[PDB]
Amino acid sequence: PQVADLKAFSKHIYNAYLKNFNMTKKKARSILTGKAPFVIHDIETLWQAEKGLVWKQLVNGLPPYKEISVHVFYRCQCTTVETVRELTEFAKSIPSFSSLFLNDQVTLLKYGVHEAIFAMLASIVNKDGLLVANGSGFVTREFLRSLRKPFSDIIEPKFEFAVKFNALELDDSDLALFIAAIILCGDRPGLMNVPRVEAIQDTILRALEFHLQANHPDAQYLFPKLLQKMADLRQLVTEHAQMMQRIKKTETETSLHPLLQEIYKDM
Ligand SMILES: O=C(O)CCCCCOc1ccccc1CN(C(=O)c1ccc(-c2ccccc2)cc1)C1CC1
Ligand SMILES: CCCCCCCO[C@@H]1O[C@H](CO)[C@@H](O)[C@H](O)[C@H]1O
Ligand SMILES: CCCCCCCO[C@@H]1O[C@H](CO)[C@@H](O)[C@H](O)[C@H]1O
Repeated sequence: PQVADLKAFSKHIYNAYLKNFNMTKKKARSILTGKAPFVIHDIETLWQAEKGLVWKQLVNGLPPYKEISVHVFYRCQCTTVETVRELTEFAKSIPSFSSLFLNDQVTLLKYGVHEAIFAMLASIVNKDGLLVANGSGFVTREFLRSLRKPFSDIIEPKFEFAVKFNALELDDSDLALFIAAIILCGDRPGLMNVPRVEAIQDTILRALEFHLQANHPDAQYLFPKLLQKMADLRQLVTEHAQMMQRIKKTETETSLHPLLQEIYKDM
């Protein structure tokens, strides 16, 4: 009965995921393996791509131009905000989330979206770079390394996490549950109805446990491995937030999007 009810639960969350995210891991890995994106690996190809690739965010809508490293940061920032939007619609497509009072919904999103973003980011990452512009471009890890501090520093740790997370070989059906577990997290500060969020979280984690038994029958220790990845993401986001505070302090000409400011306001 428990195993049965949780199967239906997991399907409803997978459907919310397919409905709301712009790219699946299945799509992204098929592009990344060739089963072609324009490669951005230096200033000239960055320029050609801004001339020749279709970006969700028209380049004129980015903040005013400053320099190459900041331009790259602005595109990272636009994508981050776009993914907050998708995560919000994903969360709202989950009935037990939509039943929480709107203020707790905000609290969960505030402290959860970056963790979820960096987990999902892995889907479009390999050891050599990552997909951009809805898969029509590929930016190399080496080029991102070449940007000036503090912008190269805030990027490289995400690759390190991603290459390790991708070795677990989750598919989209696993990720939908994993992400749901990250957002529906009863530990976040200032939650109003904690026992309710704890109850939902535990349901998701039991559903995820059974899902991996069925979907990855020969993978050992995969559930506890993923719990530890949830702990790892928390530390990745702590470090991210600290790097953002230094960018705010030392790079005063760099615009920071007000929604992300609201997230960092008191972490
Ligand atoms: O959190 C904030 O306050 C926003 C600030 C985040 C800053 C750190 O963003 C990073 C870091 C590591 C890996 C990926 C991202 C950003 N990102 C992206 O999808 C992304 C988008 C565009 C590019 C790009 C690079 C060169 C040329 C053209 C485009 C690269 C990456 C994932 C959403 C998270
Ligand atoms: C059900 C809709 C009506 C909700 C009204 C309650 C709003 O409370 C506010 O929730 C915010 C988190 O979202 C906190 O940042 C604020 O400190 C808090 O004051
Ligand atoms: C769009 C979903 C993600 C939203 C993330 C941003 C949340 O910001 C918070 O909004 C609250 C009022 O709602 C304020 O009380 C807090 O001061 C502020 O930190």
